[PDB]
Amino acid sequence: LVKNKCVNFNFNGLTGTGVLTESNKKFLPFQQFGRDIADTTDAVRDPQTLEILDITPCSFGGVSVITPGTNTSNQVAVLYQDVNC
Amino acid sequence: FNKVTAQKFNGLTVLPPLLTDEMI
Amino acid sequence: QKLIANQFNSAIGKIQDSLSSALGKLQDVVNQNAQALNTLVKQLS
Amino acid sequence: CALDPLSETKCTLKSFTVEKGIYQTSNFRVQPTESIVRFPNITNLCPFG
Amino acid sequence: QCVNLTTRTQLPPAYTNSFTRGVYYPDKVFRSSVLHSTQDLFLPFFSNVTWFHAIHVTKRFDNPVLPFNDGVYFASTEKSNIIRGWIFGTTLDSKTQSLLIVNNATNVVIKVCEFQFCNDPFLGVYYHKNNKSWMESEFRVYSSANNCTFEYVSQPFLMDLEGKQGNFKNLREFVFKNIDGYFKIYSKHTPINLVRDLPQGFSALEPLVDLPIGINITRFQTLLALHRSYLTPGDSSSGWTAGAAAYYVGYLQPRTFLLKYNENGTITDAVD
Ligand SMILES: *[C@@H]1O[C@H](CO)[C@@H](O)[C@H](O)[C@H]1NC(C)=O
Ligand SMILES: *[C@@H]1O[C@H](CO)[C@@H](O)[C@H](O)[C@H]1NC(C)=O
Ligand SMILES: *[C@@H]1O[C@H](CO)[C@@H](O)[C@H](O)[C@H]1NC(C)=O
Ligand SMILES: *[C@@H]1O[C@H](CO)[C@@H](O)[C@H](O)[C@H]1NC(C)=O
Repeated sequence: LVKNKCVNFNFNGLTGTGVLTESNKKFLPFQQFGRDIADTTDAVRDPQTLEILDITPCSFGGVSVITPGTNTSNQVAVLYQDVNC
Repeated sequence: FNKVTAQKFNGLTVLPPLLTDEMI
Repeated sequence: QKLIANQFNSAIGKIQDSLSSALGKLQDVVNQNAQALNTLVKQLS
Repeated sequence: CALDPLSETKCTLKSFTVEKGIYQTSNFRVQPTESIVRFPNITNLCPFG
Repeated sequence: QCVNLTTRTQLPPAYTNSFTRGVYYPDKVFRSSVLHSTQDLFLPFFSNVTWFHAIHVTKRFDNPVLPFNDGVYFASTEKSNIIRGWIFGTTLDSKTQSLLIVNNATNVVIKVCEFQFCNDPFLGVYYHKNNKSWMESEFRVYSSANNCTFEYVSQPFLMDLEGKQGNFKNLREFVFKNIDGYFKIYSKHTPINLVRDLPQGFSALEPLVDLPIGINITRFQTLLALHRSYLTPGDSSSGWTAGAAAYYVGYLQPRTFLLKYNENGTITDAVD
């Protein structure tokens, strides 16, 4: 069992790629998955020891290049949109 | 600000504007 | 001058008491974007 | 277009000169290198000893 | 084995009204702070529902063979645990895969087989003279069984065998559905102090276990238990007692319902 990395799991109902953060809400002992307001399955109960974990994707947005302009410089910079460093 | 009031899970990311609420 | 200065302070207090009791032009631009983002996730279903 | 971000800016814009401003070249997707499949907790073997 | 009854004066069933009843969990996922609607078999509010009595004080014993539709609603304000189990089937002549889910005093059994269901199966409780306790001795549910495949035992549940004539103290709701051959059981216990005209309270129903048999059910019938004290001679012809019970039989209709989910994740309101 590994946590806090962008991993891939198959918990009997889906194959999603993301992280597994420790949640603070306990589920009822009859459910297995969990949706949200945006209609996305982002909470799957672990059947090992009944540990509720949240799902957050690891790919958010894209990259960006900053160019100062012609006849000014030669180097650039890499900018991430919604990717934490 | 308190009178007037995830979606990014399906690739629908929200980009921040150039000027935040403090500069406005 | 004391009459218009008292009427100006009474006009500010009437706007502050009316706004504390929602707006329409600042809510339809958010509700239309919230329903459009909730429609795109429903298109995947 | 896959060596330098400065060269990635010119071919994606289809212009040999770049002015000042922001641009978008490609996306950044994190590929998972491991995969786990755990349906049960512990496979309870029936008594067969 | 079973015996036949004797004709007597009965009471006709009445028609009452429901008040926000028949709401269960439509899925096995978690929802919080979201107003989502689904298309499942629920009970329409303020609808005409049937009412059957089981109180002795006379001699009311009405257990007909009602047709099983797509989803039923069985609510019982149980006090002394009079209703034991339920049976299912199509013809009840040892021809199809009949169901037998009886809540006994030792353990709950789920045995889908080809039992010989009689015209009226019922459990008898005999009162001993030297022992001041109500014990079940007349186990008359079926005659015999030849061969079947599925057999499952549920969790043990303790029940009270003593029957009284006081007011009810608990309320039990049961929902039996059949989709794609799968059987669903929604049970939830809720205490209440009322004899009739159910309140407008809200209470969700949680499932226990799914039973994947894969058969068709078109008829159903409930089982009632009687008591044999020293006041009655002990014959099941004209002298008996049954305590006091009241069960409601409702049919679930395919209507969409809007549910409310709080931060805890339980159902709070239902909107048709
Ligand atoms: C050098 O930079 C100036 C900007 O001041 C620009 O106008 C000029 O075109 C540049 N020279 C070349 C050869 O691009
Ligand atoms: C980004 O990740 C680092 C290390 O993993 C962490 O310390 C930091 O809090 C993260 N940033 C945010 C905004 O959570
Ligand atoms: C799986 O087994 C572990 C230890 O044997 C137990 O703690 C856990 O509750 C089990 N999960 C189930 C039965 O879903
Ligand atoms: C229900 O939510 C409230 C509000 O946060 C919380 O205090 C309470 O502990 C929750 N109940 C359960 C059973 O989690």
